[PDB]
Amino acid sequence: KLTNPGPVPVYTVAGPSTARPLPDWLLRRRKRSAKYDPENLNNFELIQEFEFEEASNCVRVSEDGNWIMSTGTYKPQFHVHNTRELSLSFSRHTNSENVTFLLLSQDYSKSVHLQCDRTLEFHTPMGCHYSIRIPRFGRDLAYLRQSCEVLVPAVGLSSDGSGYGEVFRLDLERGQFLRPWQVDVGEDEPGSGLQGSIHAGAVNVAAVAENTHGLCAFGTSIGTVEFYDPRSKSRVAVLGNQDGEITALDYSRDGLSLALGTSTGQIRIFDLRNPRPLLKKDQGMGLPIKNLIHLTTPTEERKLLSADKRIIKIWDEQSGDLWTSVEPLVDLNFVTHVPDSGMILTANEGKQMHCFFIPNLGLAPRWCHFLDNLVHEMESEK
Amino acid sequence: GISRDSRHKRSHTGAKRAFYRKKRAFELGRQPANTRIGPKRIHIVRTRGGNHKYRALRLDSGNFAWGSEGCTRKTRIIGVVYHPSNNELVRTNTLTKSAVVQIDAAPFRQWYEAHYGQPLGRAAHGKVDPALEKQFEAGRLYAIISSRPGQSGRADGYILEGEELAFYQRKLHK
Amino acid sequence: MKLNISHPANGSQKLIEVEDERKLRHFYDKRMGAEVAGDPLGPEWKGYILRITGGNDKQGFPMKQGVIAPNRVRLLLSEGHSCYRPRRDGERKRKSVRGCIVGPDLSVLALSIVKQGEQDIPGLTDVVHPKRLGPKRATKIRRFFSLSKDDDVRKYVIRREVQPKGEGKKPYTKAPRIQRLVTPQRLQHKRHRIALKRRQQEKVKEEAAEYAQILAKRVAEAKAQK
Amino acid sequence: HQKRLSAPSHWLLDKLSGAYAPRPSTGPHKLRDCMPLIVFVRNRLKYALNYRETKAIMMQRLVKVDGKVRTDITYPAGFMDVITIEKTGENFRLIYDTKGRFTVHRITDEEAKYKLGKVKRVQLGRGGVPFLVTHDARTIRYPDPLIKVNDTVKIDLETGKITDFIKFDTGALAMITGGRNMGRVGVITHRERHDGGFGIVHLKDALDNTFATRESNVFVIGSEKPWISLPK
Amino acid sequence: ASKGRKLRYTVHEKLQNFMAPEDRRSWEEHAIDRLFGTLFGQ
Amino acid sequence: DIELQKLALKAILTWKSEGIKPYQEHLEYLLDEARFKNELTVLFQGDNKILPEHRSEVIPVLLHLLYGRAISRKGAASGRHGLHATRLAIIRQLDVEDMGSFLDIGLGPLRAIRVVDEQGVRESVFAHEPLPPRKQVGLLNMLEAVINELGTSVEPYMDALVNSVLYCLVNACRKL
Amino acid sequence: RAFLKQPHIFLNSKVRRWYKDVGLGFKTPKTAIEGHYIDKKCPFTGMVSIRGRILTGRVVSTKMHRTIIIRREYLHYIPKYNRYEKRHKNLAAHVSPAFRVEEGDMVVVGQCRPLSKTVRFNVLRVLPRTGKSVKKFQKF
RNA sequence: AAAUAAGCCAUGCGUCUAAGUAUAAGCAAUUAUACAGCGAAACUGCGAAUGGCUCAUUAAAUCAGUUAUCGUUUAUUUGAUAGUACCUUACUACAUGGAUAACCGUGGUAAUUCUAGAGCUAAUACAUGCUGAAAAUCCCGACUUCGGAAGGGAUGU
RNA sequence: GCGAUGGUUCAUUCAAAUUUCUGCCCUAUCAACUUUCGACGGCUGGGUAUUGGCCAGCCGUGGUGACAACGGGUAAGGGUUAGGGCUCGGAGAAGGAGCCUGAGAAACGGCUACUACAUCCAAGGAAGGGCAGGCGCGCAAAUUACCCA
Repeated sequence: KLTNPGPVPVYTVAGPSTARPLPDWLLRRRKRSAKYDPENLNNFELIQEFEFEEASNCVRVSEDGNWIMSTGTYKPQFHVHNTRELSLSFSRHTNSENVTFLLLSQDYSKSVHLQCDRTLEFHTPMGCHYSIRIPRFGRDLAYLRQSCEVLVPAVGLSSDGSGYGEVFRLDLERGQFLRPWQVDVGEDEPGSGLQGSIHAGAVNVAAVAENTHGLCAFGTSIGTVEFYDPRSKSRVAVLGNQDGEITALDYSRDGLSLALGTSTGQIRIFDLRNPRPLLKKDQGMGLPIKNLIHLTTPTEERKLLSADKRIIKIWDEQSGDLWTSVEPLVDLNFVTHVPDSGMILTANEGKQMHCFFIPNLGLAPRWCHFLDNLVHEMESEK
Repeated sequence: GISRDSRHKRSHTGAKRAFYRKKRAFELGRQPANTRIGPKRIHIVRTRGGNHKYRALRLDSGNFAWGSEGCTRKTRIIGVVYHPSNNELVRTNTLTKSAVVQIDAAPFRQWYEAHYGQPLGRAAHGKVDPALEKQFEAGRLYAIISSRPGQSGRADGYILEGEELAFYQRKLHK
Repeated sequence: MKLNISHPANGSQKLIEVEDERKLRHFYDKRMGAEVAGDPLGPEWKGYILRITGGNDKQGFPMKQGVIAPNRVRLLLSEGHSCYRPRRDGERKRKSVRGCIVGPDLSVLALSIVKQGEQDIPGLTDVVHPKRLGPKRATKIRRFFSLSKDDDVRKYVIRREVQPKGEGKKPYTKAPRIQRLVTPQRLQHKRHRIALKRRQQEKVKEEAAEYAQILAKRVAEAKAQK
Repeated sequence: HQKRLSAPSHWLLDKLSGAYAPRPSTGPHKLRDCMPLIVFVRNRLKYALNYRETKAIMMQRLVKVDGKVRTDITYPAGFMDVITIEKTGENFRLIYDTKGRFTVHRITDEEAKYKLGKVKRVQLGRGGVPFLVTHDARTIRYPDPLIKVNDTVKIDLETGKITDFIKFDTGALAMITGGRNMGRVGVITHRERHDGGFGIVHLKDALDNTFATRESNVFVIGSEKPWISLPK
Repeated sequence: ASKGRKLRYTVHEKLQNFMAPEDRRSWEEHAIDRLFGTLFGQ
Repeated sequence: DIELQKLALKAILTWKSEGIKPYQEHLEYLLDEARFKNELTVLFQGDNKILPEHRSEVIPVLLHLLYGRAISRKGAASGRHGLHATRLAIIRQLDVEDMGSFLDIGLGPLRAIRVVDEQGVRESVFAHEPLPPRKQVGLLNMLEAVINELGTSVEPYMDALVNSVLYCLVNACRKL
Repeated sequence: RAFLKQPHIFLNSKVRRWYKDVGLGFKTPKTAIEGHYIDKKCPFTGMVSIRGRILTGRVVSTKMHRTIIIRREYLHYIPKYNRYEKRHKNLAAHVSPAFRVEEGDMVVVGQCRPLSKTVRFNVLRVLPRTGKSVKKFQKF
């Protein structure tokens, strides 16, 4: 366990030490043949085999909070960790490196992921209910719970009909692809394929709510965020022309305000009715931001920011002041938080999946109680 | 589930067939390695005959051949420019074979001013095609990948020169 | 919680019955490998500080280092871990182990005394225990007895006398057959190896020279035909 | 563990050696072109009785095959391996007969010292050196530069070097070691190319029977010059 | 035409009765349709 | 020696200066003997290039360490690919301005040498040896690599290289 | 699309063409010698090697991207009739653009490594005949 | 020498040679004491692509003849096999490392190596591996007394 | 000096994998079939030990069939030549799903999760998934034999 910042401490309790680690073969050879003096006390892991030896893609904790599903790269697989028993429940291999999954049930008993070789794979604990090829490539994955329907964005322009751009949506009770929700992306070359060209033609992020009204918000590469309403099956809004490709989309706890962000590193907190921004922040460097979620220390509200320049900044919403900043020392591809408090699980490029602990945003979760006492022992050490 | 057999497909006369036999370990095909840009992440796979092939998943540098003059140097890899097969590899920066990718130019520039001595990109045997000279003034050349990164563990290759250089510039303009 | 207390520097160990968990309250919420003072344990433990190195809770489950749960956890154990030995090669087995945290539900606490005090525990600190075997390789004998280049380890090896059967005969000595001892048999083996190398290279030389002269002879006879 | 009838018809077994037959171990000669040492010792020569007796002969250094001590019992010895037994002071040689079976030939040291081996291929090995591969899988480094494919070589067998060679020739007498006309000592009188696979030769015996055998199945033995003693 | 590129609207057999529709919406359906009218245009 | 180099670099990092502070991870991997050739092209041509503000602070430490790695005989193979390509891969990536300090640590006693005076030949210098005949060989191999990697940019360093090469040449020509 | 090339020949030098003979008593056509098309399944341009069986026959469908189908007729012996019957088969072969293609002609093919699910053959010699459509029959 | 079941019911079930590692607190000894003979335990290497069982079937796809691998992998066999030094540590280096098992002890649990703590010790197990020396080793060879060579280039896989 | 052990490459042997032409029994109350897991190419890559629509991107219009495709029926021989004899000849290890070793397995030998039985216990926990034999009416009929010689 380390501590990175001065004023408000974060705690890298599990994580890769070096930006260029050696091959694990050479590491085990030097460990079993050489003499070494490691920090036996403070260095540990908290859940068993929380690594992938190549890279990682996404982490999600269930609404029951007992299961951590995580997908990673070599022999492209997904680990399911039971978090009460602090170990691997299992790990199941797949056909290619996963893009993005969601849990459907409150447990891990139903999963779906959009997967790099243009597939959607539906997973049970029994095995794998069979895959559906989406026609065109995909970027994200969202779930309409009230009318159970998976919706994925697509890059590129459609085959026939209009040339807007498409969001592929299939219901689970009905079973078929209903109709692609048509989102304009822009103009493309008439001379190309049917998968698009290299420069543009991509819808990126789809975001919905699951306790409020739930306006299906999409976001596409010419600086455009769109809004669709369920039970209308048609467009409501087109707004937010920016310079950067929209990579962030997340509602707040109330169900009104939106936190979007662009590929240059600029975030805008919008209201759903005011065209002028409630908040703007131009931070980091020119590497594109990835993921932003709202998180409430039990009284206040604050916001995440995670960007591939190894910058994850927790901003304030009520004042806009930079509350804290973490440097994960590697590329990180996904952030999630334990829904109780405190713990940010981050899927990275490195070997080990790394998780941060904020004592000043919340407490240790209900399955690893002693983390607060370990922070206490580090406070004794300093 | 990923395999290499032909028992699932229809015949030459247009007929399907039952022909149910179990998948065997010589019809084995493993999952693809989308080799991307990053620090070195290679996993070693043992294969039939106990033979190792090196599945490289994240790569930084490889040596590239400026071979009309007689050098090859280890240079880094900036970002993939274009790929003849897919657009998603161009989008998500995947290093495959026959990928045109832009690389750094500093060791080639150093070897030019070290061997000949006339500086470049800032008598008669030192001669540079002016398109390639524009690549040197940019400090970022257009290489092409000739080695399989997935099945060797390295992304090496030769630089583009002349007709192929002009062809891939026109294809970038396309 | 009975304390299996070991002094590793002397090589001795003793199990100590401990009742009255008010005495054992300072062991609580301490991970394995942590330094706790034995001063609040007893008056005979004044000045002692010791590390806790493991334990077994009720129902006899082991305690592996690096598990943050206080209760009994269900790990998946690989080959070279503690608390599990493989029945066959390549086997990963799910075993239940107690987490690192010393709670109230323990049965034995493995402790190791790192620094003593002025008082001696009568059965623990007083008895010396030598090592079971002495060193076998010559350079470890050299680093042990700090020999120079001349002093010829073969008489500086440790020895041990045993009395065999046969109705009480003479004592008999045993000596551990030094591994890294340069004998003339070893040196002659090295010389035979490099002699095989030079014999092979000179045979390649002679066969190459005779092929050169025979090939020149054959092309001379071919051009004599032409 | 093959049966006695599934054993090939050219290393003979009678109604005596049980229903089973030993398989030859992997080695220089092939499987179906082979005589194992146990069949040579106790089923052909009958210097032994049982498997354990054959083992008690083999394990002590009393049987030498091609000039080297061969210890394991089912060692393959297919064609023209000189087999030296020193306690009996004999050297046997394996040839065929006119019907197509194995034949043994007793001889002393003067003809026991050399082996007539047919060249399988010539190549350039590592180090830029030409090397030569016979049918005994003997590779000879730096050969004579005319010894091409299908030429036979007098191997020294005390150093292993080349001593003489016989060229593939229309007019050189040859021995057949395969095919439907197997084991017929006659003279190569014609050779047809058939480029595109499987060329042939036309061959006649001493007493006028023409037949076509393949250039793989042929084996050169000498023009007249019987360099190994075919049994009289 | 080819491998997956056209949306073949076929009712999938094992994909038929996965999840029950769970309406989790904290708003009372009369204020929500009034909201979508009064965006940036109105 | 790799162990003494590691302990010396640990003492240099015990000197706690902000010029060396962002480069410590890049420094120690050069002494880790498995990652030297990859760490060289991480250091130069990387996203974390040496910043010209504190280039004046890191370069003497880095060049003494790279000099030691170019000297060391243990991990290198035989032939050219053993250690000749290592010297070439150091000198090909070094700057021509750092190359002055590189040859400064290269030439110990022959740094301030003078071969020619107002008169013809300094026989007083030439009838004396400051270096062993073992040691001049690695010097000449290194300067051959320096010149073959520099080219014209030797022009600011003419005054000492020719004195070194001429001294070794005429000591050899006296020893025939 | 990528720039087609003969895989190991250094074109961009500032200081040729590789065509091998198939052998087997054949002659390289002038288009295969100098004609600037590039095809890697061509036995004179690419690295495909012809070995094994050598077949002939008459083309059914020339109209296809460098792949022709041959109707091979033969006379099967039915023992129930004690008679000869006509049996037609369809082969596929990859076509080099070196030759001049006709319909109904008698074409020589050669066996190579598997180039597709059907394609195991390459054209080597074309005999220009006035052969007709599907009504025409000759064992060949 | 010929000798339907569905369902009930009990019983039965590796690997050592002169030639890797022996301080067994193991046996057996003496005429020059690290070891020597036999050698359980354990570490190391090999082994189990089958011996044979059950039952919804495979309709030129298997299979047979007949080709090819210039489109591929191969432990074992047997045969050949590897010219690769110097190259700024020298005011140097020159009997190479650390782990563990067996073993000795202290135990926990109802729960057999389910195992925890503490102390050892070997390798043909895992692992590093400039050096005696001013030479080495390849290709050329002028001059030539077969003399055997002045001196020229060069440094694996 | 003789061997044992080990080592790079090329052999050789033992294999394994594909692969070319011909050869199945009947039937038109089976005339259209394939493109309904791409159906035929060619280009580019991925993966494989390698070729290959085997798989992924780009486009072209195919491929088979009254000379019997396709579908349906289930009743699943070759070589050795007097003769008979003799020889050779898919799916599962309680059920799906995923993984591990090795030259060779998708071993079912192990592991993990889910499902379904079932055992010991001090009620906290912990190990495990075959054939053979008898009865199969209340009345019946061939050894639970010995050894690797």
